[PDB]
Amino acid sequence: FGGSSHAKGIVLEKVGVEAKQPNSAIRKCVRVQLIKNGKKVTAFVPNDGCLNFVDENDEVLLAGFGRDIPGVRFKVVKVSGVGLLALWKEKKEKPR
Amino acid sequence: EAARLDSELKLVGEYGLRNKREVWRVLLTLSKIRRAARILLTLDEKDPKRLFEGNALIRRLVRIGVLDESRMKLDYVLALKAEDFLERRLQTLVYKLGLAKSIHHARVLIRQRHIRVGKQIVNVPSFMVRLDSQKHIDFALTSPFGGGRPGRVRRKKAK
Amino acid sequence: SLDELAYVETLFGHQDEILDIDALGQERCVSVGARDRTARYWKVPEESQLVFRGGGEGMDPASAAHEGSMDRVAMIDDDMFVTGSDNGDLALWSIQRKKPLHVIARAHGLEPPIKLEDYSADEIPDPSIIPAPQPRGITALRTLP
Amino acid sequence: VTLRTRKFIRNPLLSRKQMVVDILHPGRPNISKDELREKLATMYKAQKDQVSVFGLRTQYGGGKTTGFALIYDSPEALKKFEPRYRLVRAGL
Amino acid sequence: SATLDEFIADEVSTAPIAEPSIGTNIVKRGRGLKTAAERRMEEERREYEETNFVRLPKESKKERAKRARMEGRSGRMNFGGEEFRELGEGAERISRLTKA
Amino acid sequence: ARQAARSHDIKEKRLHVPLVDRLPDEPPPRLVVIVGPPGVGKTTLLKSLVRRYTKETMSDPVGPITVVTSKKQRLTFIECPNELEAMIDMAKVADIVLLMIDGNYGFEMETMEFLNILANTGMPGNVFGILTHLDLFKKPSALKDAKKRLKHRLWTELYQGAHLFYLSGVLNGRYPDREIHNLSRFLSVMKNPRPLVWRNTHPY
Amino acid sequence: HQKRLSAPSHWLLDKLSGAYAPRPSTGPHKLRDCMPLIVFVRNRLKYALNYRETKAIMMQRLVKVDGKVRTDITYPAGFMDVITIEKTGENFRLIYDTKGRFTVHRITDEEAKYKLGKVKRVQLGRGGVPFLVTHDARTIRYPDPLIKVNDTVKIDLETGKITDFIKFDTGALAMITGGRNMGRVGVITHRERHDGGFGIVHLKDALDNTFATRESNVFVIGSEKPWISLPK
Amino acid sequence: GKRQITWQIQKNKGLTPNRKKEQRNPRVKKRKKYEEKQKKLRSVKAVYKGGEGPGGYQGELSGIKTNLVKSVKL
RNA sequence: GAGAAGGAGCCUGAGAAACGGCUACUACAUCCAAGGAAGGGCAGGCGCGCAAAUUACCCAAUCCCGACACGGGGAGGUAGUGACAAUAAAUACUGAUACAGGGCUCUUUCGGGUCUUGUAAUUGGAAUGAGUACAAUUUAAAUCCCUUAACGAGGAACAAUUGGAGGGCAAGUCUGGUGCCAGCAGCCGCGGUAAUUCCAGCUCCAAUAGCGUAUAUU
Repeated sequence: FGGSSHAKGIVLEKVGVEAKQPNSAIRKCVRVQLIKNGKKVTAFVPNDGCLNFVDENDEVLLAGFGRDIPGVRFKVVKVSGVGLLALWKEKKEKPR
Repeated sequence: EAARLDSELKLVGEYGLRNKREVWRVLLTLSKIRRAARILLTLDEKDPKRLFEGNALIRRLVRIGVLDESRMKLDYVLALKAEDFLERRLQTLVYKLGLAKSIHHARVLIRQRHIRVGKQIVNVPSFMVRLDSQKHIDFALTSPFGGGRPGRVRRKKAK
Repeated sequence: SLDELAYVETLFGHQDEILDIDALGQERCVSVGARDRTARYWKVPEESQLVFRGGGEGMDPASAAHEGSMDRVAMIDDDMFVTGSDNGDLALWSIQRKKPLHVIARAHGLEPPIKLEDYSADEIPDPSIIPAPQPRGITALRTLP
Repeated sequence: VTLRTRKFIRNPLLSRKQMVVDILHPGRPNISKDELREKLATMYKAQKDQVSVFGLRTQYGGGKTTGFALIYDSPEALKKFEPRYRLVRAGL
Repeated sequence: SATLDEFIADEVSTAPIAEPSIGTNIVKRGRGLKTAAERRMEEERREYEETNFVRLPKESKKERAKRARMEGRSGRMNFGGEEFRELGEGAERISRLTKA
Repeated sequence: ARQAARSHDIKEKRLHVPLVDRLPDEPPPRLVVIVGPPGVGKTTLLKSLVRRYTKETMSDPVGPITVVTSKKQRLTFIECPNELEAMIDMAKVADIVLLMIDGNYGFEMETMEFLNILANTGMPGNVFGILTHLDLFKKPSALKDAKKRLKHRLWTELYQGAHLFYLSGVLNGRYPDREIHNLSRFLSVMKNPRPLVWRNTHPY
Repeated sequence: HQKRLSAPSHWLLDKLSGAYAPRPSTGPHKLRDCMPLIVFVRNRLKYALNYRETKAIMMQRLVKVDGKVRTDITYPAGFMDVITIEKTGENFRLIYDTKGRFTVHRITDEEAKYKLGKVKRVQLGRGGVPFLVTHDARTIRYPDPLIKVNDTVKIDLETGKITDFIKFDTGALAMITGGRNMGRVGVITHRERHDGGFGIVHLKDALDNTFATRESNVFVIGSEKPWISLPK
Repeated sequence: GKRQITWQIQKNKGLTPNRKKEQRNPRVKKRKKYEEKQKKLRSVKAVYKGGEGPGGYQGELSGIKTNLVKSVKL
């Protein structure tokens, strides 16, 4: 996207926590708002029990997607100033 | 490059090194040497630059004993390789000179500083050896193989 | 140092076991090892060496033998010395040159050829086969300073 | 425990005698330069109070230690010709 | 001319060169083996140290950065006991001296 | 090109959420939490700080001590006692937090506890650490190594590249003056409180 | 505060004396025609070790330069100044080598008592008095009348009177104290006037090498007559 | 009378997947994989392994199949 | 090369039109008892509310200035931080016994190939640096280094990671459909936390003191 590698955002209002199956990508989508423009785009989180870490209005950092809603583009690395893989290996807890 | 994989592994396994970092490093050395060999062939025969520089480099290699005292020409300077550089690598000399039963035991010995070359004890197993020095490798006096104190385990077992 | 009866220092550089050593009133050494055919002039308190390699070069030609081993040494003055190699080679040397000054072969000649009676257990002793004599070579050397 | 003093100079105009002093403790621990000044009072027939040693680098591998001993003709010559930090290291 | 200096040093000069002993020129637990030129530099350092028998500060940060910079910019590698130049303008000096 | 890439990365980090400010033109005295383990001289830091700021030795300083240090702003220094409960009080209060650490002992459990609770309820404006009672070290190598490791652990717990000052001895029974001075230097250069929704919705 | 690299090369200094070199005090000799006394004693002759060491040795009256005690540390000692040290009892003269670098001759009082000083200029002073200015910037009242420029004079150094003189002579051995061929011992064989400025001489060595040197930087030593003992 | 912290919070590993000796030293892991691969090589082709037995020859100690050709056809 | 808040004038000295001073004008701006009075530098931290290199020490050497051997020196050098790179290299070595009988490999696969391998077995050996460290040394004083006495490895420890592929499951949960299927996956099960000791620490692969991912791209 854009002109830089990562971009910032707020998460707007989660869809797909009404998702029926445990691990479907229509659970793992989330709705972010791109700050540099104000856009509404669609991003991933790599595991259900870490979507649980992304809560609404907590600073969220997104980046590309490289590899069942084919062609979502965005996934999220640092949450509120601490990395997602960090939180989900339970290294450091979440500061809001 | 599964051939790269298996070839590097066989290098380490035949000489029990530690990582492909160290193996690639010695390969880089070989690459610089064969670069020199290529250049000194690019100058044609009986040229003075060729004569003196090639005589020099061959003396360098035979001084560290990697290229044999038999064969002393730029052809074999090209023909050298990593197995030979590993042959003059140090820990191999402990194993082939019969102090450590295994290459790994030799590695441990070099760690706890029991062999020396000439005077000083050595800690780095990748200390390259020289042809002129390679037979002057033995245990130090401070090591229980060479003597000195019997060691801490003998100390505690006597305790 | 015998004065306090202690070890002070060692020196390495010899591919062979050193066979002989000579010295003088100064702080130097010379030390010959055999199969390398090599003398080493030790500069002691500075701990350096000077390497000297021999390379040995009306009779049967086969009996003439090159410098087989390197047995004896005699340091004569501060600058010259001599070596004796067991193929009968007697070689004056200088510190100032890489080369021997003067070597002579068969310094004690050849050995006596053995009998056919003990060389072969044959009722016919035939000199048609017989080994060439080896050069009767140096066992010991001495000089006065 | 053994000693040699190479390169000895009189220094008559500075009233001090300078030997490149090599001390060798094979297998012994380190040196105690004050005990060295005591010993060098005897070694060069002086008193400990007009000698002062500095330098004192032990070589690699233990044993030999190179030091620089200064023998003044008087302890007052040492006092007038000596560095401040060297004097308080001697203990004066 | 350095290659020429080594050739005339060992090959044609009927005067044997003094070699240092094996174990002395090992620098730091094996992490260094002393080459001839900087070994001579070490000898120069120690002989100056015994001239006025003064002590030195071990090489300060600026000369350290300088010589490390020359090394990082330099076409010479110290593999084992030996040094290894690359083969540009020193060899061209050999060529020019031979035409002379 | 690479200029443009780096600069848009710079603005990318220059972004955050758009929260509303709600700080009055005469803002209240912003609060410093002093917090540490028992037996740490929480009291001593308070004493030396108030002396550096007020020239007035307090032989037993307690309670909220309020001090001006620039024509704009001013602070209330307050320590925690050795209870988690008052720790959670001053935690939900705070805006800048000095955390004091014991040196040769290593970490204390209440220290890491309070670190956690401050982490959850909210990272406030600024947090700094003071590594103290350093003269309980014979060995310079030991002291420097301990400084290195506690810097690293405190960094990953707090954030990367934090602020950890050092306080060598206890001189007059007071502190080292130069160390506490440049401490005051870094803490008096001040920043606005960081917008936690609690401290921008309610009164306290 | 100049650098050891900015220090001139005819007075020697190794790589370990610190980055700076002391500047010489002003006096008879010129700045670049000077070896300071500390550079003599502790850097060339190594008799002392430190700045304060040299300082103290010169604060006590132990050394006399040209028969007179000198106390300032960086006094100009430029060329063939005699330096006595009575503790060792040895005197020193300051000459060049063939390489154009400073050299020091150990000597006793017998040759050390006099100086072969190069005449700079003769004049008629106040009261009409003839006086003489030599290379050491020494003036002499009432000299012998024959000595004009480019002559040297043997000087008593204790009364400081004239003891002899050597005339400027194409046929006399001389010494070079300047220029690109500085410090070359040979015989003046020719002289070219070049009236209009910067005249020269042609001077060959003892071993058939002739070269053109300026009469400014020339310096005679004797026809043969080695009046100062050159080291062998 | 203080309260220490443990190896855990000094090294906040937490929920890492657990590993072995063989992994933990990357010197050892290329020893064993070199051993087992060399054992794995001892399946397909034929290694030399010394001469006949020092006590002597003892037959083709593991069978002979007749009808099997192992010649590269040129 | 030009300047020491801005123009103008003056003052010492060997050397200044010092920017050292005085005077006026201008312009700020300090204390005040209201009458007065002195004065104008760099360095640092922020520069979004989110961030990353000492506020170290000495003139010990070299050098410089003075009534002057001593005094002072913003040169100089000493020390601290470091995955930005780069360098060397630990996190183990080795038997003996017992026991099990497959281990592995593949063009061509309901088919072939080759022979000692494994075991979470029981035990024996040595080896020790990292840490700890008496000192002595070093040094302006310290530190580092060199030495160096003494402690100092049995796994559950003196605890190596990051990355990907894949296998096995419930009295558990959910989405389909012409019964048993099939999927999604599943930290959740009945109980139970001082309870449970289980894939008992599963297998593969790569790089391992490091290594990933996005973006630009060559």
